[PDB]
Amino acid sequence: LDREKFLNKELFLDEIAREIYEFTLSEFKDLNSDTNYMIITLVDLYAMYNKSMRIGTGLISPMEMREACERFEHLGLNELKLVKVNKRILCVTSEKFDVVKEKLVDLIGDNPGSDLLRLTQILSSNNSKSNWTLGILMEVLQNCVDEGDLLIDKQLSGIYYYKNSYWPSHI
Amino acid sequence: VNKTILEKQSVELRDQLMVFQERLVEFAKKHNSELQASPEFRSKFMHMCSSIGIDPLSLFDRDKHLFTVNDFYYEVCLKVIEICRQTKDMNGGVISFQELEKVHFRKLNVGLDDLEKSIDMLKSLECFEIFQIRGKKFLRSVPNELTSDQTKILEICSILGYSSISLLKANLGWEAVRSKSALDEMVANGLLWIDYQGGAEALYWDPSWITRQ
Amino acid sequence: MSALPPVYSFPPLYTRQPNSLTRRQQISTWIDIISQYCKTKKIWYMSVDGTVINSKNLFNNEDIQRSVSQVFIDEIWSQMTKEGKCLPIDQSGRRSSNTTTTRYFILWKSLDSWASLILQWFEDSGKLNQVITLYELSEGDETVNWEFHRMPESLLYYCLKPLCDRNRATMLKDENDKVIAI
Amino acid sequence: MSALPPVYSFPPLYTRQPNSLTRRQQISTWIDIISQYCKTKKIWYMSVDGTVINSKNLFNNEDIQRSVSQVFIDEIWSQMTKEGKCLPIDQSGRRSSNTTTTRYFILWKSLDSWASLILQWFEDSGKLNQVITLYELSEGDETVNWEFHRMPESLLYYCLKPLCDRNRATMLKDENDKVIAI
Repeated sequence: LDREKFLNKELFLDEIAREIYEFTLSEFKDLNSDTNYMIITLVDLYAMYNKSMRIGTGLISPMEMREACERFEHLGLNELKLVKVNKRILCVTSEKFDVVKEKLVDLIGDNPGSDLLRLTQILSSNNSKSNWTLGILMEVLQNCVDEGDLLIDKQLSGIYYYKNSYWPSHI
Repeated sequence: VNKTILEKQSVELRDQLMVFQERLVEFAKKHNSELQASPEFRSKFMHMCSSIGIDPLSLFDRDKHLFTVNDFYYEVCLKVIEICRQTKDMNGGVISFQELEKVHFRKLNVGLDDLEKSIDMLKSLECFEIFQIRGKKFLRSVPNELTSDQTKILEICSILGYSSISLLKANLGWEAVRSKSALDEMVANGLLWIDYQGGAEALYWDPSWITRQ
Repeated sequence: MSALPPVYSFPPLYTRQPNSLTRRQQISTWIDIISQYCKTKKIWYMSVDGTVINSKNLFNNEDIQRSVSQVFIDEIWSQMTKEGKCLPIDQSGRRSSNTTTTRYFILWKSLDSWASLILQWFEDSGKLNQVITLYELSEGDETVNWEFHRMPESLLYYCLKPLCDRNRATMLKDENDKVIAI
Repeated sequence: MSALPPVYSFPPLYTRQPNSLTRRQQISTWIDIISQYCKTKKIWYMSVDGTVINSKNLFNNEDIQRSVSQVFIDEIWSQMTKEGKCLPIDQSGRRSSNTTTTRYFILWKSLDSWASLILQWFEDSGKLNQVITLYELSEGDETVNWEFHRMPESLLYYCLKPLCDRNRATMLKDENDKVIAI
């Protein structure tokens, strides 16, 4: 199919991008709802994209994974965007951050006191297709913690999260 | 118009370098096509391109022969990712390069210099930070760096592996409370392992000890 | 019992919240229950352990769960010192951040509002020119529809110091231990 | 490769770890050492004390520092059971949490898989017609780099039992016996 047959570096990427955009979209959309999303930390994406698609087809430099995804908007692959959200979060999503932030928050507003080990299971199960990989979970969590969107309870036992309901911080 | 002096070297030196890149890729494609399998020979050859000022990774581009060598460097980058996910419980998000070298990779012929590069590649995904301790490098998979307090603790855990409330009071000259308050912080966050059997105090251990011997 | 607000069964109240803005909020709310506990109960002072006797600790006495740190409490104390309503103490109301500021003390009214209501004893009864002391007004015969009974030895002293820079109603001392006339 | 998994000489391994996450790993580590010690050496069973003769103890062979609270060691075994490769014995392989579950057992292979391996003695050697006993494949003559030599009384039994899904190879029973044919 496509390894080192491509001479034009650019055209390669242009097509690599097309491949991923289709990979990810494959990895979720049920088309029974448009309430379904995907956030992936880029690193976690590169983990699987490569592992699954490109093993034996030719492998990818992260430098090229980053450059690839950076140009969806240009090739008119509009359902999925790549963005840096604070200093640290670098990820690809189907929706606004804020909109996905709020989603998680309110789920805790239903499942309060819960900690990651449980929040893992409950939210993202194996065959329950909500598409929260682990990596992006912690990254978002930590986020809403800073902006004051989510409240905490540290014990040795581990960290425990709650929803901000007595306190301020307007959208 | 000043022709004679300056360009006598420019013209001459320019061709020296460019035409050498070809000589370079030759030794690599011809002889060190067994480079794909030698962690030392890499670090040798790559320390030249660095000196000239060449991305060695770029020399590999045109050839079938040399496009395995990249494919190794990525293979690795793909393992480092994986490592960091499996350990995230053990070490709480941070691993010594020590661990990476000797433990997880000694199994697949990979050397510290190789790794180091891989990690400089993954700077691309804006992912892990690095940080040094008493001078040794570490690799931070989690989403926030360690307070000034936290770092010092580790510095103290470099020698023995653990750190008492007393131990803090004694070496760095820390308080009683400031220490334990900021020391229990650490176990919430999975970084340190507690050990109660230790005596009057509990001691707080650093998963890294294990690795270095 | 107002003293037990719902906000206090809430575990995050007992964990120094990281967010700058959301903390000021957290801080302001500890202040409000400390305020209410001491108003709705007889208590006057509270140690920096956060204990009291009328023996409970407000912060840890949360035994139905788990409790909270003292590296934080200072941060809470300091905000209630600045624009809040407390003064540190060892015995005397004076302060040195070590010896003389172990235990803490709190007010519902201010000292200029608390000095202004014991002046509404002697305006409303006409017992001005007479001389009484701390021992007399605090316990025994001055416990009425006025709650300043059991104002300890050192608050009486410092509570009624707005009246040296106000009208200057005289007060008296045996080698720095007090008693007042108006 | 060893019974000296480096991680193992590490003190706080033996303390019950409070971070709910750290534990996940703590326990799964322990399990990994165990299995691969009975695998590293010829060993087969281990008592709930943590005892093992080939005499010394895992949760306290590292007594040369410290050792494990049995309270916990029990928490562990039950994960090792839950999905793992351990099973509760006394004499006969069965289990009642008191009498019949004092000693414990573990494999590195599965039951299904270890059963799959004398399917290989007798499928690649074509010894399917024979009748042999437990006493005969375990010591004396069937010691080849096939390691099942020394698989005990009640386990050889248990691990041949899976040969039956709907089809199998046969086994014999009496007041007097316990033996197998293919």
